[PDB]
Amino acid sequence: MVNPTVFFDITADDEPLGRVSFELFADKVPKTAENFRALSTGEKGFGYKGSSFHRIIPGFMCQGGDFTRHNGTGGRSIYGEKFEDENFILKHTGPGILSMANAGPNTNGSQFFICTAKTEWLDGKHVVFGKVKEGMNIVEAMERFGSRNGKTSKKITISDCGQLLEHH
Repeated sequence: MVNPTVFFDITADDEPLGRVSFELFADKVPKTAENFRALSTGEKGFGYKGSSFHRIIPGFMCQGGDFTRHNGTGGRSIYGEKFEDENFILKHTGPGILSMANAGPNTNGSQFFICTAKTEWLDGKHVVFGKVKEGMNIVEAMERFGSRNGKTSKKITISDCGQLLEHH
């Protein structure tokens, strides 16, 4: 199967920045890809729509996915519990990598980050499961609203999200 594609429409203080899309590596990490895909469509009645990037570190990453507590303490998977690290096949090779945030081994929920640089020191600690396809310049624009402690100077929000059913 061709890997699935998700999109996020991003706003900064409610003004549209545009659309970011991701390839999800379901051919390598199917359980991790499916959790992020389902949270992006809203088909379970909860998920990423309306949530924000609560920690943005210029030069390194944009972290989001905490749709329950909005601060790095919340979020939940589609599996009813935190789930295992599926594998570490893929590495943090450069800008655009999409990887799971976690609280240590086998604690995946819904939080994730988008790298804005190669972050090889995260290899083997976070499951890499996708990569930006379109919209890397929007992630670079997002990164500019961050700060050394991750606090954002504008609210960076997933105003809409879903799956792209065709890939062209």
